[PDB]
Amino acid sequence: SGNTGSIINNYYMQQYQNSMDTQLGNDWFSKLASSAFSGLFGALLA
Amino acid sequence: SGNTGSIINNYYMQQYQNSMDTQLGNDWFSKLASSAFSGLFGALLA
Amino acid sequence: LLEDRILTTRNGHTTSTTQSSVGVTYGYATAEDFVSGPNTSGLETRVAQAERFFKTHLFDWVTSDPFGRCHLLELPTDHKGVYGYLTDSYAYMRNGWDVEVTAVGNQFNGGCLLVAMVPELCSIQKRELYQLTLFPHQFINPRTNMTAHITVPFVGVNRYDQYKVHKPWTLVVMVVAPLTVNSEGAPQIKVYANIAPTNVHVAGEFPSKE
Amino acid sequence: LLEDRILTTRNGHTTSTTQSSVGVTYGYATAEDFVSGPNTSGLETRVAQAERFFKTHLFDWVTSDPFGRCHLLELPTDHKGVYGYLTDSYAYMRNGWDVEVTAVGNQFNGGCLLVAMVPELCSIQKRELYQLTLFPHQFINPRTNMTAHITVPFVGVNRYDQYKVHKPWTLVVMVVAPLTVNSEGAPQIKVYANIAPTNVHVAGEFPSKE
Amino acid sequence: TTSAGESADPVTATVENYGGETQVQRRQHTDVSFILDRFVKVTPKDQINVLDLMQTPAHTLVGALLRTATYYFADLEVAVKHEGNLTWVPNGAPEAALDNTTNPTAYHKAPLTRLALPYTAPHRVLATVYNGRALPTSFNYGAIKATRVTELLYRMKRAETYCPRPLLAIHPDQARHKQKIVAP
Amino acid sequence: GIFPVACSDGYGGLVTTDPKTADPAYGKVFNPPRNMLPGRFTNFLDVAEACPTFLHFEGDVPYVTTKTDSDRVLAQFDLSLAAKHMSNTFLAGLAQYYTQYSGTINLHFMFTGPTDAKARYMIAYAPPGMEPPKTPEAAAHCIHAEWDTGLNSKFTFSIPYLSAADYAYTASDTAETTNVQGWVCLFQITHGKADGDALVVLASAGKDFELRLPVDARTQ
Repeated sequence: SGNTGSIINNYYMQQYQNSMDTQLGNDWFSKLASSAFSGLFGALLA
Repeated sequence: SGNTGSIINNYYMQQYQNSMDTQLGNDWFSKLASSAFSGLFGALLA
Repeated sequence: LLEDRILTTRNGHTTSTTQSSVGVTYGYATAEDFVSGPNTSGLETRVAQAERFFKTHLFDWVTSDPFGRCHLLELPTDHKGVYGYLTDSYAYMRNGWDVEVTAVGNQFNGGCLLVAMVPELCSIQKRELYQLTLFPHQFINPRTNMTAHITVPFVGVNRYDQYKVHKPWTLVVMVVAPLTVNSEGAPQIKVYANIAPTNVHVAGEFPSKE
Repeated sequence: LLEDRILTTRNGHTTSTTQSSVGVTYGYATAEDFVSGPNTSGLETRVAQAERFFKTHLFDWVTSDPFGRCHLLELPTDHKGVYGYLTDSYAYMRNGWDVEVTAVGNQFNGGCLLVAMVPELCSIQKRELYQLTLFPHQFINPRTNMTAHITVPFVGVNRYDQYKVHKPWTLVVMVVAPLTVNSEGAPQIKVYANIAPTNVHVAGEFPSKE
Repeated sequence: TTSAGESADPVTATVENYGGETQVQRRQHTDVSFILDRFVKVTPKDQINVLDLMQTPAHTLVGALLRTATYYFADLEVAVKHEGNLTWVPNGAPEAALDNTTNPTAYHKAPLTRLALPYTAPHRVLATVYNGRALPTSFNYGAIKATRVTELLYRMKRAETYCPRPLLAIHPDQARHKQKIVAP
Repeated sequence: GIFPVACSDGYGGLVTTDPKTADPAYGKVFNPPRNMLPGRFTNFLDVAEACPTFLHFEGDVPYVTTKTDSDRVLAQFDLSLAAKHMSNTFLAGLAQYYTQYSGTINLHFMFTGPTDAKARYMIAYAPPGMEPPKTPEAAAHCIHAEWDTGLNSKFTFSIPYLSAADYAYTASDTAETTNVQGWVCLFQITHGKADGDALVVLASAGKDFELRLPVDARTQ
């Protein structure tokens, strides 16, 4: 999450360091990045 | 690398102590050292 | 606005693109005469480094500009870069001018230039000008194309041609149909020329400027 | 006169068509955050009835009109029909503005407006105006498109957003390139905007005007 | 790499095109979670200081990057070079709530205070810009007070924004902004 | 030699919640027995939920008497814990200690009058954005319900958890006079020789109820 290179369980329990992200029931920017064509709208020569 | 006689993983993670040497694709002075003949250009006697 | 046709042609690092494409045409050849000849006795090498595009100016196709103005451009010709230094450090060699000719106005004018790439020559009879339709050549018209392009082979009289004093290739564009600005058409079309020397190898070598 | 591209988009009973299509683009999302949240405790329902198109006017892209005029249009906004009555009889809800933006001149002009659909805000730095290229947005140019279109998701800060006093969605079109009537081009382009609120559900309810 | 432009579908291009090869970049550093975990020393305005973020200098790394992505979530790791006993108090909790030792009332040592801080907003997410200088009273990560606080730093944690914003910098003047680097 | 150590600054300076435990210095103590001891419990939203309380009121009495005019509204106030009637109740006599909450709370009704006193009441619940009614007619447009005295007396209505954020505060300000959670309001239809009767309303935690973020701050 940035700079956490501790080899231990950072001692203090899981439900203690940070606050647990309850669920319900690059995410997207990587989705529209990994899809850019380097092709050619004609046909390469030489 | 000089004087590192620690029995642990020096705590702080691998990608943290030193900067990782990315590859690509005595090294040599030992190569031209380990090849010096103590022979004789004639023939030993006695 | 059609069948749709585009195209980019890479030569070394230089790459001309276009949209009013029309295609191309190679004439006479499509290959190259075994450039591993006797006269070069193995003493010839490939230098596909200077193989690429350089710019030079043709005339300016103007309304008046009669039915004949065919600004010539010899090939070889003055080279301020690679291929030129090569000809100054070498005697014998041979290539093949790519040539991708443009002439910008817009899709509203009238008239046509006649692009052609012909070999050994000296000068042409007007009465003959009615047959460029015999050597590697293209036809320009702003209602279909903005670009020409025609890629020429090697002819020379020999396998490995010398250029200090000889230029086998010449490029002409006689105005077949005069230009008409018209109602809303463009004002003038400066015929620009983009060339490139291909599949070329050298043999020979002189001392130095010193 | 091309690869050819048309398209009609139905929302309820309202259906915008176009021919200079270019496509679209959804940004940030493409979905919607599970609108079966805790705060609405099952007390939320689907009212896809008011889900459709309504018209509102943007500025008038005029030749002078500087490189910045970006007529804003907050979304939500005044509704003389359904969706509006809904916001007056409700506190908590959430949707997703479709938005199919037109701007009629013809295929002869110059310049471009920059269409974008950005969330929570207050006001923007001119120096920042060089990066609408970061939020759901389109680009207009009469030489390819007459329509824009970009369909926005739900962002809000919460699952079920209240609009009596808050408007997460704003719509701007800064003039990136000034307009040029030209020789035979059109005279002026009034940028019209067609919007529609989608996948929306309510929760909550007040007494009555009485 | 030509294409249609009034469509704005991402249409990049790369080396190969006219020549050259393309490499294996190691952007580890431009990793949003990575370069937001490293403390920002904002002015601890007196004693009763609110764990806000738009208080921070909108020009610092963790500040700037902060002001570039509308939405966001993360936790907190603070620092308090100070006097007395830092008695933090949750979000929503009455201003006055921060005083009773029973509350997390830390006891001074030498010299600041390093503690962990949950993200405690009633909203599933927070933001640096609420269209609703004028941003919400639930937008605070708790609130501290001691009896004199001299250093206020906020190491944001387990970072993760959403949506983007405009990134600009130091308006040069000579098409190339000159400023002394680190020389031998 | 010995294992080196980084006497790290800032880690360990007494915290009124510190996770770790202190040192024991007596040990080996066997206590008495705590077997099945009466009415234990271990959660305050367990007894809150499990044993409701009546509400303080105008005057102080918990009940309420049937209006015999057009003024029907039997109740009405800020839907939040600050609610004076609640501020004393069991659920309110604690939400003090927790900055936020979510969930549902309940309002139990009862009659006490004669059998010759048949009566009808109402329960409206409006939200933030408008001011509460005063006419069940205008009110019948919120999320409500109607009932009338019978054989069984009691009745407990659960009021909905509605708010932008899944949460919101228990405290309040003179900024929130528009309340982020609504103005629940009870009324009175019609009745019979059932004027001046007692309709006492109590309050428990519904099942949806939840409470979090401990905050202690001077309260008597």
